[PDB]
Amino acid sequence: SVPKELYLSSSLKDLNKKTEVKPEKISTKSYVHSALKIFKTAEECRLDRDEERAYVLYMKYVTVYNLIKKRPDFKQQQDYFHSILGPGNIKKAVEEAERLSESLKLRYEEAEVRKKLEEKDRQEEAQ
Repeated sequence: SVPKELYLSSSLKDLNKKTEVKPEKISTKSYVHSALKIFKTAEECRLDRDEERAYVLYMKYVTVYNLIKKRPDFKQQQDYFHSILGPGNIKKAVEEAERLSESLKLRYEEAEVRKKLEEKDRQEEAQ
């Protein structure tokens, strides 16, 4: 009947900042906030034991950090931004990713050779 109450922004120009897909057109602080949400989720998945999703989330976080860290504003205010992030969560993100990737590497080979062993089982004579 009536449009939902404004909650999300104050201007059209502000809403547009959420429509960008190019890093060039995304503020350091946007990504930092996005990174937080990603990190929260990453943790929840690791504990749930979903290695694929957790891995991706940790990695994406790391990929974001490695993208933004080299910007002038981040450099000057890394104190500040590390506050917004979890200080030394970039550390845990890196370590969880290697932990996970080394797990995944093995499980993906496990699934491959099984798949290959599955077919062989089918592919026999039986007169």
